[PDB]
Amino acid sequence: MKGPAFEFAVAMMKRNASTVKTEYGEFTMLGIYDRWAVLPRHAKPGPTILMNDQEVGVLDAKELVDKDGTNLELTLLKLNRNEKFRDIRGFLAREEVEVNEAVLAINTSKFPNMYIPVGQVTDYGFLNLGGTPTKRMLVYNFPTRAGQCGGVLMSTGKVLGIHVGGNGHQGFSAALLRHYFNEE
Amino acid sequence: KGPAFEFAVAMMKRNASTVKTEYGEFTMLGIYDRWAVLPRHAKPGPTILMNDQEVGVLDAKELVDKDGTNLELTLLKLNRNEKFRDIRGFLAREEVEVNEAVLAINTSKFPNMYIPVGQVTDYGFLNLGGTPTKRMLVYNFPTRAGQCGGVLMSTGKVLGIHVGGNGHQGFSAALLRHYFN
Ligand SMILES: *[C@@H](CC(=O)OCC)[C@H](C[C@@H]1CCNC1=O)NC(=O)[C@@H](CC(=O)[C@@H](NC(=O)c1cc(C)on1)C(C)C)Cc1ccc(F)cc1
Ligand SMILES: *[C@@H](CC(=O)OCC)[C@H](C[C@@H]1CCNC1=O)NC(=O)[C@@H](CC(=O)[C@@H](NC(=O)c1cc(C)on1)C(C)C)Cc1ccc(F)cc1
Ligand SMILES: [Cl-]
Ligand SMILES: [Mg+2]
Ligand SMILES: [Mg+2]
Repeated sequence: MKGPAFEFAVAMMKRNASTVKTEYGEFTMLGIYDRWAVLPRHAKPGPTILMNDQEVGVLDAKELVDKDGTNLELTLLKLNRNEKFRDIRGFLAREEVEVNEAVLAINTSKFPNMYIPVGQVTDYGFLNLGGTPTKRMLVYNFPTRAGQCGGVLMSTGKVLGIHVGGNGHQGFSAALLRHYFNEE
Repeated sequence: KGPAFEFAVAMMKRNASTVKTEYGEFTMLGIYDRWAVLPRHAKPGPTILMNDQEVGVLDAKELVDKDGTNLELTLLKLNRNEKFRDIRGFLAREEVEVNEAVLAINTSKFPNMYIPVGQVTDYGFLNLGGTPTKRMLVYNFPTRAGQCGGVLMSTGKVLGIHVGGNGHQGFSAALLRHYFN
């Protein structure tokens, strides 16, 4: 609900977010640093994506799992483009973030530049999501809709995670942690 | 953009509802007492569905200027016991222009969504949906069906109500203080 959180969110989406289509559907994508970006794992990007209606090559993809192989529901993508993202790694936490007030930001054809005050975010942990055991889920209560996956969950100076699932009035993000961007 | 969003979220929580008529689903802003506003195109009947509940309409006034020109707003007096928080002090005497506005929507398609639409210009006259219409405010963003009744706001100001557009251009009817007496 906070002004500064929305101010932060809008600036973040303007600088680093895009609309991406894969063979599996349309998503919000967040650039992280250099040419590295993130999508929900179920976006299932191939060797070419559509980024703001433009064909972009994918040079590497990394589907994130924990040390025991459990799904984290995020895929990191290295893009064949010459433009670089603003390095936003400093806005990513070392561990799953909780906040009193978060904003979920969506950038797709269905929801072009929409911001939703989702209220409190709780570190929920384990969830069987779409039939897949998944960890490091953040939960929040708002009226969820199809097409919001990839939405960026934020608060002032904080990128918490990426929207990946939900049902009815409950939404879940995969926590977006800083160490995910280290080879190890 | 921050202060505009903060003002907008509080306004919607307190004064906005979702309304269904034969002509679709709308965001509806309550103004004071039992008086609310809808786009004229909503064409409310003697009853409306407000947050999924049947609510009687006691009076409906389709606003026109002194020469009968469409303003694209209908004021409705609702048969409800609850009074709206009085927000008339946030309404200007004339059409407002700002560098940064937020458009706020609350429907089943767009439940509690806020859009940074940037600059708002007093465009004036427009032939909208075939009807000559005045006091149009214009802003540039990717417009969508189901956003009518959306509340256009800036820091400490309610500017207008979304009534139309096409492609990447949206229009609000200016919400002027004198409309409410
Ligand atoms: C986003 C995907 C999308 O629409 O992109 C365009 C192709 C979508 C968002 C949810 C739909 C309804 N509300 C949402 O927030 N995500 C999905 O559809 C994932 C699957 C789910 O969310 C399931 N939900 C649950 O399992 C669930 C469990 C609980 C307690 O709450 N929800 C569906 C039954 C809706 C996609 C997905 C994610 C991860 C996977 F391993 C497989 C599939
Ligand atoms: C909201 C009402 C609704 O029922 O949802 C759509 C079915 C809707 C919003 C616009 C739809 C697309 N973009 C929008 O912002 N409003 C309308 O559909 C009105 C009609 C229009 O907006 C027309 N647009 C124009 O005439 C126009 C002209 C210019 C320069 O830019 N746009 C349509 C061609 C989209 C409803 C309306 C208003 C007044 C009337 F007299 C009749 C109908
Ligand atoms: Cl009545
Ligand atoms: Mg193909
Ligand atoms: Mg400007």
